[PDB]
Amino acid sequence: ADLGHQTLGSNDGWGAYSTGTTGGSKASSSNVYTVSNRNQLVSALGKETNTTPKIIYIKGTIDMNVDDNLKPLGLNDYKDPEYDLDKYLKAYDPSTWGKKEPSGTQEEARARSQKNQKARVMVDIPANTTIVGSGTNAKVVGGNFQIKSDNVIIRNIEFQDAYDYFPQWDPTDGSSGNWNSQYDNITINGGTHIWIDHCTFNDGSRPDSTSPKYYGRKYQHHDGQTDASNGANYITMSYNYYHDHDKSSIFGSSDSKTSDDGKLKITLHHNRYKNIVQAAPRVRFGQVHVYNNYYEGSTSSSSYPFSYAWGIGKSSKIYAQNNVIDVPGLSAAKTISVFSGGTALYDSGTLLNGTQINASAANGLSSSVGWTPSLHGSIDASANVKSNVINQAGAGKLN
Ligand SMILES: O=C(O)[C@H]1O[C@H](O[C@@H]2[C@H](O)[C@@H](O)[C@@H](O[C@@H]3[C@H](O)[C@@H](O)[C@@H](O[C@@H]4[C@H](O)[C@@H](O)[C@@H](O[C@@H]5[C@H](O)[C@@H](O)[C@@H](O)O[C@@H]5C(=O)O)O[C@@H]4C(=O)O)O[C@@H]3C(=O)O)O[C@@H]2C(=O)O)[C@H](O)[C@@H](O)[C@H]1O
Ligand SMILES: [Ca+2]
Ligand SMILES: [Ca+2]
Ligand SMILES: [Ca+2]
Repeated sequence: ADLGHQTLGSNDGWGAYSTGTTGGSKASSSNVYTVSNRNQLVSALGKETNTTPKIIYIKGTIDMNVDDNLKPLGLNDYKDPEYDLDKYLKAYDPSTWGKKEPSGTQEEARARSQKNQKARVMVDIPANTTIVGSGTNAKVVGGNFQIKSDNVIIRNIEFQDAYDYFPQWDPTDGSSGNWNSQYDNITINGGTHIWIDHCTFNDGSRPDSTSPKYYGRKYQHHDGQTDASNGANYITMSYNYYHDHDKSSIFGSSDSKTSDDGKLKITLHHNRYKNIVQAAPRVRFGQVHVYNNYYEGSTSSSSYPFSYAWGIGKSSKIYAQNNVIDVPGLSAAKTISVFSGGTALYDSGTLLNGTQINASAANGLSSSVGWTPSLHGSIDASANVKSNVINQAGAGKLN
């Protein structure tokens, strides 16, 4: 079968659980589409009631920041008439405004401006859908795919620059505040039975290094690459190339969403993470199998300096096997970041800078997470992970 008609293997990670992940493999002939712009993509997907099996082939580059006639849209196109960047900044400057939450005219106009862009860039994927890139050059630019449904396959696409024109100031976000944006490349919002495979996620032409600092903080236009939230469950992400990006993969969005417990069952294998700052993945609550991934970066880099790989968040149950980390000067302990509520981590075969380490013991964590994965393919020796992943991960490695 071609990539359009293939299904996730019956042993291939948490996505193969119960009914599994077939996407739109069983689609009838009038439910197979080829799309090369925003209009065609949106016609193809249709609405949430469009649940028959379907296959969607992406041909070339699809820019999501366009109008109904496909003309490029920008800041002034989305801008609420009452929004102004100068006046937003004057309004909420810590010096005069303090640490209270931004409110009043500018923030309200910013929130309306954001919903204007959102309406173009953000798109829901209906149940029983396969979306695959044709050839080696399928791209989605500015786009944020959202999956709230069941049974979706996404393969062989380069996702670039999920860029928010209206970042929000949060003075209470960390010790000196932060700017936060809304668009991921893919948001799995209560979505189930999902396979994301042979995709590439990057920040395109607008990396964070082209953004100014306001209030001494990076004016952050980006959010996640592949985030999972609100009871997302039964997901495999395999052979993806994540590079040149700050916050990659946040699984479980809130310490309060105790309902995520027993959910966020996600399998990450054979993914490349180059020049990613943090959260690869950051986990709350979930049984996440992380194996045969390769991480590479620099703590002293000028655009995307390495902070951590695995986030041990509240009640997280990460089971890590034979992952390879290449960050010069990094200690065994600093491969991960431990958050309150985080007490446990299984890891075996972890290689840091060519040396075998125990990341869990290095951090004083419990070595058992109360589960062992049964659904997985072959496990590479740590000694072959770097080669296998570099050669195989990302868009345009198949076609
Ligand atoms: O309005 C809607 O349409 C949506 O509403 C619901 O959504 C909200 C929100 O709108 C979504 O963007 C998303 O956001 C998540 C968090 O609420 C948000 O704070 C953020 O979080 C991460 C991380 O979880 C958090 O701890 C923190 O990180 C610190 C620090 O800020 C960083 O700078 C760094 O030092 O790391 C730290 C750390 O790791 O702890 O901020 C992080 C960040 O991304 O900046 O982003 C989350 C996310 O993107 O998923 O979901 C929210 C939610 O309530 O679930 C609704 O759920 C949704 O369906 C829409 O309708
Ligand atoms: Ca934040
Ligand atoms: Ca976020
Ligand atoms: Ca997100």
